[PDB]
Amino acid sequence: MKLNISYPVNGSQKTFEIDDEHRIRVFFDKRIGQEVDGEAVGDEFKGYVFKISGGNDKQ
Amino acid sequence: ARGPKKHLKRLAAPHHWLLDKLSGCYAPRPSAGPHKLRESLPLIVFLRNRLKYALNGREVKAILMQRHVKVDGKVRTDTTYPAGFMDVITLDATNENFRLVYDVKGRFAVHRITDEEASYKLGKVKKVQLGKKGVPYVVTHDGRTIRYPDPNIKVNDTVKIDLASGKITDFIKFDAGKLVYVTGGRNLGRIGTIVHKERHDGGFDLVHIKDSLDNTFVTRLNNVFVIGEQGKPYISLPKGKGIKLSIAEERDRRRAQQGL
Amino acid sequence: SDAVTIRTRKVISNPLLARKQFVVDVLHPNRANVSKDELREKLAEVYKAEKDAVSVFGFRTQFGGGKSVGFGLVYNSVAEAKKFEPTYRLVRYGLAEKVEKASRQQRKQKKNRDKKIFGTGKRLAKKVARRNAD
RNA sequence: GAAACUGCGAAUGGCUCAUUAAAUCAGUUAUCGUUUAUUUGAUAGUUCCUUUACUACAUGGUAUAACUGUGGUAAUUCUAGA
RNA sequence: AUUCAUAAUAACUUUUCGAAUCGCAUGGCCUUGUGCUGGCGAUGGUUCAUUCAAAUUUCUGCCCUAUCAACUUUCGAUGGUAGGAUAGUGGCCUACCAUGGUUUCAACGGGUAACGGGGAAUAAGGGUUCGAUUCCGGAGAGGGAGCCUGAGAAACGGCUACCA
Ligand SMILES: [Mg+2]
Ligand SMILES: [Mg+2]
Ligand SMILES: [Mg+2]
Ligand SMILES: [Mg+2]
Ligand SMILES: [Mg+2]
Ligand SMILES: [Mg+2]
Ligand SMILES: [Mg+2]
Ligand SMILES: [Mg+2]
Ligand SMILES: [Mg+2]
Ligand SMILES: [Mg+2]
Ligand SMILES: [Mg+2]
Ligand SMILES: [Mg+2]
Ligand SMILES: [Mg+2]
Ligand SMILES: [Mg+2]
Ligand SMILES: [Mg+2]
Ligand SMILES: [Mg+2]
Ligand SMILES: [Mg+2]
Ligand SMILES: [Mg+2]
Ligand SMILES: [Mg+2]
Ligand SMILES: [Mg+2]
Ligand SMILES: [Mg+2]
Repeated sequence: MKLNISYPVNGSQKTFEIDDEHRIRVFFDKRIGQEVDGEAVGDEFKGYVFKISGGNDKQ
Repeated sequence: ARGPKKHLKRLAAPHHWLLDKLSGCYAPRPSAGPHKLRESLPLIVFLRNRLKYALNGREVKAILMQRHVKVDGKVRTDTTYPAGFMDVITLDATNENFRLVYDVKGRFAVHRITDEEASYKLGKVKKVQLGKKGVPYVVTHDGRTIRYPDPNIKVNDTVKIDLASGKITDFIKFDAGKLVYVTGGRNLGRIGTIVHKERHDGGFDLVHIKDSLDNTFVTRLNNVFVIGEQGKPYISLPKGKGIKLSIAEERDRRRAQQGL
Repeated sequence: SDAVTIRTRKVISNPLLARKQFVVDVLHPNRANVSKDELREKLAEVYKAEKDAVSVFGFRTQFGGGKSVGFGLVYNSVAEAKKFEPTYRLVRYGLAEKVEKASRQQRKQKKNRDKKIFGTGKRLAKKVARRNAD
């Protein structure tokens, strides 16, 4: 799925495409608001914490 | 039907306006105001259908938005503003003053009045109540409220009103034998004194009226507007002086003035 | 071209619209109705105000030939005509340009298309430009 | 001066005659039985506080559209995160 | 005609309103503070009045029908008390209580290829027949119900649900 990541300290944004259901799997059952550590998703994201804010499904 | 109605089908217009049958479909609908819908004369009507100053309705807005016309002292810029009986219409340019007052056929007559008389008016007091904080007020037929009237002033008396100021400057009691203008009914327009009042507790006093031709008729109280003394009116009357002639008498007048 | 004769009846000096207004009653023997340009060109040289502040219309010519009756206006200035005259009239004369536009229902259709958009639009141009990849 | 916010209007108008037989409607009443945007005319010296070490009145608070920018869906006057 | 308008006392209130707004002009005044004053009119604001309304409402007046004679209270029918609800009266609704209400002067029921009225057609008169339809009133937006906004809608070129 596609990730829509914003750094709201810099008011920046850019999207990331994650394939591999194993890396994707970290977000499952996590809600909106819940925090998510980064390394799981990518080795770039190590250190980073993500807040889940929303998104869109297919359709 | 869901809300305030906002149009007026020509034909449902009051007749004393003398609008034509065709040429259109609607008549102007009198805005809310000092005078009731059906006993009013919208500015549009006066500026175009009587005075012939405008040809269009479009030119009535044009005349008005330059603040040419002013009613009862104040300017007024509503095309269909409800002018009414006793009100005073003024054109500063053209140096012209008017009072709205009835025919003998029940219509609003074009009546030129002098610049001084053009600065006051008469009001039938319609109710006199004690208002909040103990202040007594009167209310006149054109919906003015006037605080602190004369204690002697009661309902049905007429009242002389400054205009330049809000205040009353004189009043006339509803008595046996006082000049009366009839405002409603068939005898709309007739003028004459008062012979006596029928009482009828619980609905519609009757006022027996005689004019200066020893002719007599009756109306509901409601329709009687005191305006002075036998002789002394407190405003100028239109030519005819509210006397009403038979169709014969009117025929003979009109065919007496015949030789060019 | 046969004397004619322009008569003006029922006349009202109308300050609150800056003009004199009147009936125009034209006798025209042996001349089938006179025309409006002639009537402003002439009435000008009567009411001392010059053509392009004289307005004229109404006008149907009488049954059986001879006469036409219309209506006339003469403004105190050309500044005043150009502002108190109906704009189609100024067009007839040559004092205003017929700024013609889209069909009345072409306009309506543009209004209704425009209702489908919320905001300026150009946001929607770029976003819909991305589509050209999916 | 686009967009957008705010205000007002969209309850008028136009159409039709399915329902409806004491209903509607007409003429005539009543409100000492109520609501009433608007128009018009009136109408407001009082707001704080155990009432000297005193309160923003020379005027107090953010949170949002439009917008910028990152997006989703075959698809609508769909709309999400920043 | 009133327990009316208006006022007075004791308190009450998740305290209503009592201008943190906008446009033109820039002027007076002396103790010289950018002091203190100050013009015309916009928009707003509480209460009362007025105007445009609305909602109920009194009296009388509808076509055919007895092969419709009794009808009304199931699960309000008719009245009384109190409340609740409403903008407000009222069985409008609820609780208690009573047994009332309409009818051959045709109730009740059925039919209507019935919206009502201003009116139309037919010309001795008396009548007979018609009015979906230019104006007034009412009702509806495929059918039913519900409701949001709002002064005003049970709104349909508004929403919600079910049915088609
Ligand atoms: Mg109007
Ligand atoms: Mg009464
Ligand atoms: Mg258009
Ligand atoms: Mg737009
Ligand atoms: Mg309608
Ligand atoms: Mg907040
Ligand atoms: Mg009281
Ligand atoms: Mg100064
Ligand atoms: Mg049978
Ligand atoms: Mg009861
Ligand atoms: Mg019983
Ligand atoms: Mg019978
Ligand atoms: Mg039917
Ligand atoms: Mg019928
Ligand atoms: Mg009909
Ligand atoms: Mg039918
Ligand atoms: Mg409806
Ligand atoms: Mg259909
Ligand atoms: Mg059913
Ligand atoms: Mg509906
Ligand atoms: Mg509609």
